[PDB]
Amino acid sequence: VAYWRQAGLSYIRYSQICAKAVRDALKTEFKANAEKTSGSNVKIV
Amino acid sequence: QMSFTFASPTQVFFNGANVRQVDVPTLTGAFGILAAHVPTLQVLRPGLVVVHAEDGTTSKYFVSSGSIAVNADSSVQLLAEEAVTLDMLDLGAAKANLEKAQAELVGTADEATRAEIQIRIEANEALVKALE
Amino acid sequence: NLFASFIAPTILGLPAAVLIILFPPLLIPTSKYLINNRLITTQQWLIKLTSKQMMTMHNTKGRTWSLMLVSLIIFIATTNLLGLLPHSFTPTTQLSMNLAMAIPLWAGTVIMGFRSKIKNALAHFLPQGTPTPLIPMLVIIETISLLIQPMALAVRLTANITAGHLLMHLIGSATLAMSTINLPSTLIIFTILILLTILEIAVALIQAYVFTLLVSLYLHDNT
Amino acid sequence: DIDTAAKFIGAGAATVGVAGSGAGIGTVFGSLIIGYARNPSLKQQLFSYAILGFALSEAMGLFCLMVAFLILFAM
Amino acid sequence: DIDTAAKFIGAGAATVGVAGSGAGIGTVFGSLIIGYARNPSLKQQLFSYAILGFALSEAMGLFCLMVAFLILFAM
Amino acid sequence: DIDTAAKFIGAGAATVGVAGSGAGIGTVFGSLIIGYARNPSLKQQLFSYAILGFALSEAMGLFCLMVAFLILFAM
Amino acid sequence: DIDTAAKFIGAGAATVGVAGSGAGIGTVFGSLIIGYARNPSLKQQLFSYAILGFALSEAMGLFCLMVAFLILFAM
Amino acid sequence: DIDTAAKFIGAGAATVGVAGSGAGIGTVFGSLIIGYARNPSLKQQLFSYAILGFALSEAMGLFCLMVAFLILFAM
Amino acid sequence: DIDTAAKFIGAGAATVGVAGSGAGIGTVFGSLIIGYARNPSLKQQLFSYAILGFALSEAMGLFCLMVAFLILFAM
Amino acid sequence: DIDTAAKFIGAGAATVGVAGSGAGIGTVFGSLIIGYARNPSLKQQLFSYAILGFALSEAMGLFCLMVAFLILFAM
Amino acid sequence: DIDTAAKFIGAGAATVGVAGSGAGIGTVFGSLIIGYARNPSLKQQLFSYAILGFALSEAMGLFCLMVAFLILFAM
Amino acid sequence: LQSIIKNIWIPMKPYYTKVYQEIWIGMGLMGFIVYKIRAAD
Amino acid sequence: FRSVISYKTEEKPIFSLNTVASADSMSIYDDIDADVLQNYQEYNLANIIYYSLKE
Repeated sequence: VAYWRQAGLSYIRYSQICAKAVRDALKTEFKANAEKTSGSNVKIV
Repeated sequence: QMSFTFASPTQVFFNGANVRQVDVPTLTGAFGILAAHVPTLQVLRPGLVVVHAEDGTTSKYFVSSGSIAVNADSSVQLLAEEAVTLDMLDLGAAKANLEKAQAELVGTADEATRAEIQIRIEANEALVKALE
Repeated sequence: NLFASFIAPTILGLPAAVLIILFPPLLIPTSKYLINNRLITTQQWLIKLTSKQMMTMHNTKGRTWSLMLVSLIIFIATTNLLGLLPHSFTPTTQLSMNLAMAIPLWAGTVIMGFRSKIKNALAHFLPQGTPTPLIPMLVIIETISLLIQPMALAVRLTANITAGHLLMHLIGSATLAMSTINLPSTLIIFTILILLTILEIAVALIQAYVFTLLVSLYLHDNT
Repeated sequence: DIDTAAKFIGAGAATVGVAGSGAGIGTVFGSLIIGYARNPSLKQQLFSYAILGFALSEAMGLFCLMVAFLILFAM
Repeated sequence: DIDTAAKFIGAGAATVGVAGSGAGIGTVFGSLIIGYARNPSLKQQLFSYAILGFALSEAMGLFCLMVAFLILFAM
Repeated sequence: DIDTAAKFIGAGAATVGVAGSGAGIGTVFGSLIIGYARNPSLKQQLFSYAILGFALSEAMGLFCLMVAFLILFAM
Repeated sequence: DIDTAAKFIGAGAATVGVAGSGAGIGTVFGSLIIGYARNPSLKQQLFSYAILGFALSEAMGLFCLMVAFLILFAM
Repeated sequence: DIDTAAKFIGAGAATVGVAGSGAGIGTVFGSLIIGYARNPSLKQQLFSYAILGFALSEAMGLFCLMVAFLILFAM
Repeated sequence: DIDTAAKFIGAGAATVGVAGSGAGIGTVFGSLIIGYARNPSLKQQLFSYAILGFALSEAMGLFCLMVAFLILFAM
Repeated sequence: DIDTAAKFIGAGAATVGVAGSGAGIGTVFGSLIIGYARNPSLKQQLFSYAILGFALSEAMGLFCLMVAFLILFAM
Repeated sequence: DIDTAAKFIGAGAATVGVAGSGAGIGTVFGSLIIGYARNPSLKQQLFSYAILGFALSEAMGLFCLMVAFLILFAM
Repeated sequence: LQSIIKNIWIPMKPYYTKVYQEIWIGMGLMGFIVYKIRAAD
Repeated sequence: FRSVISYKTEEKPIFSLNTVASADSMSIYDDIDADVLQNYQEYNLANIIYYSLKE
């Protein structure tokens, strides 16, 4: 039981933050195309 | 004997390939997988992933999160959410963002938000450590 | 007879031990220069490495001792290492000296933990989740443990460096008595002596890092 | 004298009881390495448990050095 | 006397039985570190099991200090 | 007497066999902590196995206190 | 007599060999708890292995109580 | 006689070396339980390793019962 | 003679040092079972490490049987 | 003399207490291997814990060599 | 002579301290098997830790063979 | 009294007056311990 | 999606934690507790939603 689980997170969230920070550390040659292919546009109703 | 499968939401690095060994950064500590390995299933944390082809050559990637599943028929399925080769990353942005998150951690006060800071902290620390 | 290498050496009636203890510092030259020779280059690097490995865990109050601890590990490691030289007198094999290194530093630490911190200091005498029926027995435990910390410090150094030197000396004597007998066995015992010397080199450095790390951990416990 | 002689064997034997703490302390600081490698975020809470285990372990070890010196000198 | 002398060896020997609790206590508070690193939410229930194990372990250890003092003084 | 004297050393030595149960009991209630941290839903079935192991372990420990008292008093 | 006296020390010493089974039995029924917490569906097959280990362990323990009584009475 | 007497202490002491196999056998058949609970499909290959470990362990245990009887009877 | 008698106790005592290899060998071939159940494809490389551990362990065990026979016959 | 003789047995017995550190040190540097194989990124922090455990373990081991030499020479 | 006789028992007893390294070495090269089965890519770094543990373990073992020969010949 | 308290007392005064205060208190506790040791000897 | 002309309405299951944990055939899996099955189930809830969205 990791710490963020005690905090109340979920592996969907842990994975978003992690996949995000790995996208920022990308060099700018790849940072744009990799933020496009992995962005979110859905909206809850 | 091992049929590997390393993929990402948009890229298939391997598919049924016959490799000899695979190193993965599981949330319960790393471990390397060979043929006939005991069946297991785990979820990953930020870290390297090294693949040893039968010819003794080693490919290195970097996965951010995902899931691993070694199976009874020696078939591995490694599905990473964001898989990048090592050379697509830079050390400066890694160290820079590590400081900003460390700065926000000492500044934060709420439990949940602090965990998200820490999650991004360990995200970067594994970045700088894996890079160089 | 056997413990001749541990008797306080005297030259021409003068206490030559005062020279041997003053010597190890003579192997650490210093320079106002910004880029300097190979010896001070590596040494300046190690002292940085050690200080980073020891002082990192400390708060702002603890890191004030960073001169003493790095100077303590550099002196013990150099004395132990020099001691492995033939016919040398290793002043860390002496219980006197090692007591005079462990008694002050352990005492200096617990005192600064008792001047301030006195309510946390007395509270460290009881772990947090300790149950009620087990409270009274667990306080007489630690006060005896705390009292043998300096004794453990000096003895762990003198008894480990003495036993190491005596052992090398015994096996060495065996090779001598074996010189006039079967030659391959002499080679085997000599090979044992070689591997033992390597262990004594690893123990010399570890015992220095151990003595210092334990003084450090005492310091962190009271800062 | 047979009493002064037996005090050496009795004090020597009771010291063997320290071998129990030499092994018990190795297990505590061995499990701290394993336990910390799995959940390194609990480092401060794990170490708190190691010292408690180290103290209680060495406690039984000094009870032997107690009798070892209770026989050698106090008798 | 041969009786006063043998009491020192007998009381010294029975103290070696404390070495069993020095090792048994190290295993309990070693497994508590490992067991708590895996499921830290059970901290209060795990510790309850450590004290029970610590008590039962040291119980066999004091039975030796029992005989060690039953021979040295009570005989 | 040499017999009354040797009874103290013999009863003292046989008590060292209790050190085996001091360590064996620590392993049982150490593995119960590890085993329960994994599958806490089996708490009642695991504990059932600990008591069985605790009993069988201490059984060998009391066989030593048996001989320790069989020599000291029954002979 | 020096023979009747030495029989007490010799039979007392050989009993310390039971301490090995006190610890070996604790490991078996300790690993049964850990092994059963992981795969509780093998409960019947695991227990079969515990008894085999318990028997073979205590076997070496009774070989000591063998000599302990072979010396005390059969000689 | 001092020789017939010392043979009892010497044969009694060498039997304590069996305590090493009482513990070593418990570890083998303890790790077999853990190792089989993880990969029960290797049951036949694991057991093959347990017997090899059991034999080599008890081998050192009988070398002690060797000397224990080499002293008691063969001398 | 007191020398011929003490040689039996001294050779008997030094044999207890074999108990260390009885336990050390059980751990090696116990960890081989656990280590092979996890990565059975390394069977040949693991076994290579077991024999190395078995040899180095039993090495310390025969150093005791060395002294046990160095005292019993060579002196 | 019976005193000069008993000093050899007493100093010899107290040395057996070093066997506890031979085993405790093996557990520390054994758990360092296991703990480092799981989280190799903590190598520097794990090793820091091994040395602390190695020192505290061998500490109890030298307390025995203390008494072993306190009896052999200082008395 | 009582001195030449006691030297055999004292040197025989101090050899039992080697049993600690027989067990400590088995744990190191046992954990190397387990630790290498989990992360075989660290084989060279793990083995580096095994030799360090093997050396430090056997170090305490030779300190006993030190006293064993310090008493038998050097005294 | 020149270049001595200039090279020895100035650089260590930050240490000999506030850092090592508890060390000297311990060093006396040591001298008292070795004195009581060499007295009963 | 089967071809430019042919598609078929398929359907895939979604298992809760208690289904995967209490399965008899999940005993052969290793280092599994009710925490690694929670993270794995959650990530396979986003893996089957994404797979659907691409089909």
